[PDB]
Amino acid sequence: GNDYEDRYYRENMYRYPNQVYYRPVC
Repeated sequence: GNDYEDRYYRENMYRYPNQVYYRPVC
């Protein structure tokens, strides 16, 4: 719907190989 939710989520790439999260995020 909204490009913020859309981009919110498209940000799921941050959910992907998150630059350190090695995925766990901690």
